[PDB]
Amino acid sequence: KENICIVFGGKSAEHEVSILTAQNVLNAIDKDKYHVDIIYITNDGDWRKQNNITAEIKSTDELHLENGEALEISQLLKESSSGQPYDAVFPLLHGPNGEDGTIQGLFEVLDVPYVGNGVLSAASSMDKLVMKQLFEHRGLPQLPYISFLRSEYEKYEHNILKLVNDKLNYPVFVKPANLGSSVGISKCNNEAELKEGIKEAFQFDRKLVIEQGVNAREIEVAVLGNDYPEATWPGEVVKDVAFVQLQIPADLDEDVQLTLRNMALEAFKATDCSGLVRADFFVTEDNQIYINETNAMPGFTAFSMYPKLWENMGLSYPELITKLIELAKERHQDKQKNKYKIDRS
Amino acid sequence: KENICIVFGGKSAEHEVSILTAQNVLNAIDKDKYHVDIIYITNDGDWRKQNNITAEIKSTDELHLENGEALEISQLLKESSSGQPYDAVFPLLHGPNGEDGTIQGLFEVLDVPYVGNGVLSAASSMDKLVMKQLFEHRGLPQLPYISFLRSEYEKYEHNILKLVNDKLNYPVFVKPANLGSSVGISKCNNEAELKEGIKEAFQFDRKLVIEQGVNAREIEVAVLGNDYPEATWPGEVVKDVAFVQLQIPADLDEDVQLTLRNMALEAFKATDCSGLVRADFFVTEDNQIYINETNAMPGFTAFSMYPKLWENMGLSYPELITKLIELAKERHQDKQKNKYKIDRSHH
Ligand SMILES: Nc1ncnc2c1ncn2[C@@H]1O[C@H](COP(=O)(O)OP(=O)(O)O)[C@@H](O)[C@H]1O
Ligand SMILES: Nc1ncnc2c1ncn2[C@@H]1O[C@H](COP(=O)(O)OP(=O)(O)O)[C@@H](O)[C@H]1O
Ligand SMILES: [Mg+2]
Repeated sequence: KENICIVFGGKSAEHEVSILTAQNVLNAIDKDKYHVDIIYITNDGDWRKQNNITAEIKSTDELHLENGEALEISQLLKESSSGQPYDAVFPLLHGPNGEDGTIQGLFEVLDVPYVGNGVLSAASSMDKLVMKQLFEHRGLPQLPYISFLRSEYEKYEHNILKLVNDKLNYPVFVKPANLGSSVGISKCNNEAELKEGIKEAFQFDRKLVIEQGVNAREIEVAVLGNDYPEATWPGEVVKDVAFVQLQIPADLDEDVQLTLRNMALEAFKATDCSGLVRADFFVTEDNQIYINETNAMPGFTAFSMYPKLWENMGLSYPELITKLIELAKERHQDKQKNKYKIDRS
Repeated sequence: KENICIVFGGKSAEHEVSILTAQNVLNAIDKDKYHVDIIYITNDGDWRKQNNITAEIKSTDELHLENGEALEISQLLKESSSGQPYDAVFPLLHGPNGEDGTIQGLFEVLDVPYVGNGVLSAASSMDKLVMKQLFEHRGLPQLPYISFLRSEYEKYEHNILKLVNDKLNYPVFVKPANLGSSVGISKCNNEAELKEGIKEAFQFDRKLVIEQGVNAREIEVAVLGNDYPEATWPGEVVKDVAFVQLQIPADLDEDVQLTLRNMALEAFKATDCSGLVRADFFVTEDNQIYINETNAMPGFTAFSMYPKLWENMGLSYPELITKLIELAKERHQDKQKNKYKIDRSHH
């Protein structure tokens, strides 16, 4: 029997999705094969541990949450309540406080084997600009964009707006580079607008992307692997306007589907991901494809896109979960073979 | 008065150099400005805290702590000897177990303010391939190079070897992407030597970079700041054979030295550094410039290049230290000041 720990919660108000996912994930683990502990991270940033989940979880009362063992962050986060080192820890708490990448650093320092993206790829995909430079270098098509720091806008305001207006068709989107799923995003149909959208954006962040806008369907691909990743067929959110229901496989040409699969595999490598990523694309009417973002820790509930896409290929939710754990162990072991092989030269 | 923590050691090859640097920093720090605590981390993850340093440490063996404050990592970083949170934690230690950016991660999670680069920047400057992609997008000159993963190498050996000849000129250097200033590196004068190098490196790493060897000088620039960084004049690492000794300022003509100062500033932004970076360049006898690498946590001894290049601009070692601490404060306060603003607006 193996030992697992699910870390969840977080400082965010994406807190409650984090609890739901924890629930789904716990109930899809075969307790006859896995010893599971969980750690909950409060809004205020405290860590609470509950030991040895063995029953099914029918609701949130059954989670102790804030009233677990007040846990000091320590060597012990490596130790399971069976008495044994954790074979894998599963962080289900999106892009924490500071940034994604941070908690993965905590685990690396503590030498705890964890599921998913490591530091570079989790950090790089929380940063919209770096992410875009890596996809460009990998050759992936993307909408036209411009970026700059606050300090650069403070002394080249005329130049920057000329650049926008010259290489970019309104409407454009202003996006803070370092926040996910959030604030400072504004549609700008003209320079007056643009100018205040940037002003708006810079109350929250030091770094912006300005992006040319399109009408597209949003299409998504799940990938799973370490060195030999595999990609799903794509799926989409079922709608008639780009201005919850899901279509898997997405309604698209056979070839557009292959292309998107391959792009997703290339996007995975561009960021040097481990475990998983979800690659999200914009696909226009005449099938022009643009990569929008990769997502290092995507929605992972029972009905989340990322799980449903693997269901399309006969990998059920529990098997997905087991597979992510084996990929976590594989990865931790190759690191230790290298950390050792290194030290002996 | 302000509360500071020096955290030094590691599990690393450079463990003693980390101790040496701790002594350097502890002695230049004005104990009439800062209360100072120290966290020793041995090559066993045996974190040890010692409070309130107010003495001018003579040997580097004083820094081999026999014991820590009993508490766990979390208690040791969230409170200073004085009881309030730290103004600034100064990591003088690489960050072992999957290398740099990790200990920063730790500090972010405990919400502790710290000196030097962030997660993304410390991680990027350790991945030579990602670093190189950011320098390229930014417009900086680089030596011809080819990168690939182990799996690409097992699928397509031939075609890559072909490319190496089609693009590079021997001798080439084979470099692992993710190991630090470490082995697995090699010059390779021919395809048989390249073949072995691929092999040697793949034992330590799953991703490599092959780069055109050059003949050039080793020329380094020191950068300091957050959003409004400044760069020093260059210095040269002086050696009759590349396979210690500094000339500050470097014997280079003026526009060249002007070009490198600005190139350092661009390198700092390509990787989105904070606090400091040391930009390393290759300059040919023909005054041809290529950036080799940036270094997020350069040597920081009293004799090291980075500190010395600041000395040349009139910023002494104690001031330099005081300045990295203030930068670490501004950057923490800035983050937190954005956090509250984000929380505030409810559309
Ligand atoms: N260039 C664009 N064209 C059309 N819609 C966009 C564009 N950029 C962003 N959006 C819309 O805003 C949403 C958020 O942008 P995205 O880049 O996905 O950032 P995040 O999802 O990290 O907040 C997207 O789902 C998309 O519909
Ligand atoms: N392409 C090259 N041509 C000539 N010399 C090189 C080349 N690449 C590396 N070297 C030498 O090897 C040394 C170490 O490698 P470097 O690229 O600086 O990374 P690191 O210090 O992380 O090992 C350098 O000090 C440099 O002088
Ligand atoms: Mg070097």
